[PDB]
Amino acid sequence: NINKLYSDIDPEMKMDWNKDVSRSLGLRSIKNSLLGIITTRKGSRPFDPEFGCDLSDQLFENMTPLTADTVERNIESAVRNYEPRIDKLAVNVIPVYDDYTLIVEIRFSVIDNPDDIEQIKLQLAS
Amino acid sequence: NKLYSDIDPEMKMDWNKDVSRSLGLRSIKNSLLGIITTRKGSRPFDPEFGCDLSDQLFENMTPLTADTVERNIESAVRNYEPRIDKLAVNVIPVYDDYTLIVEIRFSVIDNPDDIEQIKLQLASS
Repeated sequence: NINKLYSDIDPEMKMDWNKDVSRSLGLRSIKNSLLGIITTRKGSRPFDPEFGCDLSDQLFENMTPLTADTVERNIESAVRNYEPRIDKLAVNVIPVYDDYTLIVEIRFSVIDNPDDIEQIKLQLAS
Repeated sequence: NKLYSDIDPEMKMDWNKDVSRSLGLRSIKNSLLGIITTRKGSRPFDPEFGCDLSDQLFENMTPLTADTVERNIESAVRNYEPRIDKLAVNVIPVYDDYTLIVEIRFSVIDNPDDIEQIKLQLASS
């Protein structure tokens, strides 16, 4: 019926088959959370008018060498406010003037594994 | 005047933990809304992200739609919000509007006793 498993004595032979699954699920949910934070217009969500980022169309139509830094601070504060699972955080915005776009490069670490640097890279328009 | 209660480990208090828990709950509810209102397959970096809530789903609404949507939402939440412990999704159809009442009761991993909830209306595009 069943071949019995000798688990009466089992110290260092302990296995955890959920480590990589729960860690990689955590990372996936964090990246999707980041995308939702960045792509939601701040003030558009009535249950939380503070949620999201301020990325108006004038910010893309009138691009200056300060746009990158202001968008960097905006995104950084939004992520600190709405994704507490991120430990180390660094946002770099590249203004692509010829097509009026912004490259958002987010390098971060997860609270559980603050050593590994994960990264996402998006391109925003209007 | 001496308030040395923090000296004993049993009498140790941190009055900022409830604040951090509140901020975490707000971020969880916002993540939930993101998951519920994103069409599954529409996100290129993760085609598994979101829910199956289509114009066909809202237009061809039957008394089985509720259970279908409850299961779909439960699966999306289990797959994309691991901070949620206990989870119950109750969907009530509004046929004359082609809309859905979605109630989500859940607990947070850090303290699984307290039951939180959101309640939202969903419609087609």
